[PDB]
Amino acid sequence: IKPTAEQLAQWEALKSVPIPPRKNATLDHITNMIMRHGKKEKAQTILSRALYLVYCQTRQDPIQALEKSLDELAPLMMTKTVIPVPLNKRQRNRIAWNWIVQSANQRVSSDFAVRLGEELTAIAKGTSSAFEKRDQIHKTAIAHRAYI
Amino acid sequence: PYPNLIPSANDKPYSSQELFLRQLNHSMRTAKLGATISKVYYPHKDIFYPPLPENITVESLMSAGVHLGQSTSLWRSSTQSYIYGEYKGIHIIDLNQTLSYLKRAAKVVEGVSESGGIILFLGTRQGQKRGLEEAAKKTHGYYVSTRWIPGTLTNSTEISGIWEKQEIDSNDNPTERALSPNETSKQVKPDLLVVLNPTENRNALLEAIKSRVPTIAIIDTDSEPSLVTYPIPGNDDSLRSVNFLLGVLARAGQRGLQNRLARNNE
Amino acid sequence: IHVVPKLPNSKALLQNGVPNILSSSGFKTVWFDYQRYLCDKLTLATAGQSLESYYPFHILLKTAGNPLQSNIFNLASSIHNNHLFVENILPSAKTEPSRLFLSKIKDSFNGSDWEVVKEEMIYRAENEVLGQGWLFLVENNEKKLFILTSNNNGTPYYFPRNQSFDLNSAISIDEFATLKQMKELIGKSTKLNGKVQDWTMPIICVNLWDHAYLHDYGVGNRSKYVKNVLDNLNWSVVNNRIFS
Amino acid sequence: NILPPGVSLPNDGGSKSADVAAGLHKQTGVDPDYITRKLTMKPLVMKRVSNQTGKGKIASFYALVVVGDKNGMVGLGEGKSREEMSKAIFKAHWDAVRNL
Amino acid sequence: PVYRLPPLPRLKVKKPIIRQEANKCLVLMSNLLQCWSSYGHMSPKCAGLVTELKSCTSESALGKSNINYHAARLYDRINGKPHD
Ligand SMILES: [Mg+2]
Repeated sequence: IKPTAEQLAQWEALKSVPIPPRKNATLDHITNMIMRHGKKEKAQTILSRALYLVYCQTRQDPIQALEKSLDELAPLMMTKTVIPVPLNKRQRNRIAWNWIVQSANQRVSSDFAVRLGEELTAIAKGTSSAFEKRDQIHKTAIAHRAYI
Repeated sequence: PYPNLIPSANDKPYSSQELFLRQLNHSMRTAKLGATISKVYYPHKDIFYPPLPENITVESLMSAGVHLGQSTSLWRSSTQSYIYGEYKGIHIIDLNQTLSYLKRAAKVVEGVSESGGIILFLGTRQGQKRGLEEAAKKTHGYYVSTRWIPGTLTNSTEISGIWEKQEIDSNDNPTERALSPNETSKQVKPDLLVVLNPTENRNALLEAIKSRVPTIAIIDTDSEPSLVTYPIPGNDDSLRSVNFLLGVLARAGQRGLQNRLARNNE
Repeated sequence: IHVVPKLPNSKALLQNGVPNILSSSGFKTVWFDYQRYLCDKLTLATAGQSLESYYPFHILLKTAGNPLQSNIFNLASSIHNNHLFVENILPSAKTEPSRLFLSKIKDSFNGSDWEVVKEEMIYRAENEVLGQGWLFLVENNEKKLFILTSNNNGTPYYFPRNQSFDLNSAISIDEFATLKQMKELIGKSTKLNGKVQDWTMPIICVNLWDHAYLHDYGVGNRSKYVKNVLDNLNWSVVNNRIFS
Repeated sequence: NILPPGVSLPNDGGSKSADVAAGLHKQTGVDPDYITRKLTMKPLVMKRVSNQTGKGKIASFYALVVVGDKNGMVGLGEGKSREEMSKAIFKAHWDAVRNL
Repeated sequence: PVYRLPPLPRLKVKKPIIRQEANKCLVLMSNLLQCWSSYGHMSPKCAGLVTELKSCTSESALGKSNINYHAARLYDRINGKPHD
């Protein structure tokens, strides 16, 4: 087969582009962490609703705010049995999300989506107690650096 | 000459294959212009243009490095009579004795080939396959260069019995006659075994001794002369010397074969 | 040991030399004396080295890219070129130019016929080659012929060593541009040796060295010698050198 | 009949001396007739030798025989067999023929 | 002086020691910990190093001796035993 004009033009135009991503890895991982009993859609609804409150109270991109929050809160390394060990992206995200979920559960709304969204809004404005947990973990790592 | 080649059009430049053929035509005609090279050693010739046994001099054997023996620290004292002396920490082989033994072994090979016997060229060092194969092909013989299976002679039924055999005329022409299973399963034993590295082929030498197969070998300073029927004192670790001696023996075998064919064609 | 190649009809060439170009004494100078001289010098230069095992053409192809053995290259080049020259003037192995060569000259030289091309080559040799040199008619990879001249001992095969420009005197700005593009072509190659591919081959070779003509034609009148060489070539060899 | 392409049943195909001669001619080129007719064998030593092993004791039969044509050729052969003494004698005869 | 061993059943190293290269992530972590030890945690000075770690461990947290073989292969040649 000899490709015609339109086919070759399409091939060139497309090969000049990268492939779109199937899913946002971080958001999918957070959703799966919210998931229980295989109810993916419930977790997606909860996460999207919380992010929607985050936007409505901050008026900035809430996906970016969530990643700023997870990146800043999550500890880079953690002491384990006592030696420090580094943490990759997923472990850091899991620890940060657990810290987020505790403070969210401490709130008053009967709906978990509202609690989570308001907690993420507070975090995006630099107001959270999980910073203290991160500081304590980092301090312990500094104290036990000698045993690397 | 060069089928399935599509020439190019005159308007367009040469193709890669057209350039290759053009340069080949240049090479076969004009690349060799300006001088003729003389008195220069070319390794391949040692395999393809070996000298006759009577034309060998001590100078030619020394040029091939046949005289260079093993280190004086690895001396096998049973090889005392073949040694001319020691020089630069190694023993020097007496090349007149080498010439005599080599002429005798070449006569043995020529006689065996002229009688229609089976000649086996065994050499298992790294780069010896080419010379072994060429010697076997020009002597209508056989060769081994990968590995000598122990029991190849004393246990021939369990090793070499499965491979096919062939009836041939006085002129080495296939007859294509059907062989009976008993004939196919008999031992076919070499009439002459020549070993290039007898130190690493003790199994073959012992099997030849047990099976009464006369054997030739290159006996270095550290090798046992009495383990072989027709020793050849010389260097066995240099490929040039080994190929020189092997080419001499192979040319003797080829001369014997040619004499046999000439007599059968008269 | 590089040895002077044996030539067909050597006894006749000793008796008279190449007819209508050289006398016997001149042919002795150009070939029997100069080729022996060059071969002996090459043997002295390359003995005890790898290059004793290679022919002069393979020597010069090997040695073209290394500055410090240019002398060897020079000898090799001459030892090749001289023989090429001799072969196009040998009496025989009258021979006629082939149809293919005439077609290529007609196509290569913008429709010009062979004889005016001969006169143009005479002009080129008179003009650019001041003193010792070589003249060639060469074909490139495009199946196009053209006229090349080398000063002293130069080779047609490798264009870095063509030695077609005499820098002892001035150079035209176009020649400088040609030199600069040539050096860029050399430098572009990724090979450590710096080698480049050149498929040029000599169809015709003429010896402008003083050994060829000085005894038979004097200090001047070299163009007379070139004309005599070109008129009475051995066309069998020239036709064979071309590929079809 | 349904015979395979080659049968090998000498009685149904549709002793020590003979087998020794055949195998020796097959393996070394010795003449069978000379072995069967001219050579004579007498067993010299016949014994049972045992080997201990973790599972149990293993018994084998050792035979040493001498063969000769009574005209200047003599050979000694030793044979081992875990199964039977007759096979040991067969192997000893084989070896003795090989050691003539 | 030269010492010559007897004809030995074997030539083998009991415990060949291999040069495993310390993981880049571990040393970067150590450097970060020393940075926060001296300048202080979340100090402006060495914060750049943190970025490197954030990349270096992003995909994964952490990101052979043939002496016995060659010795066994070559022993018969180099042992220098007497002939036989
Ligand atoms: Mg040796």
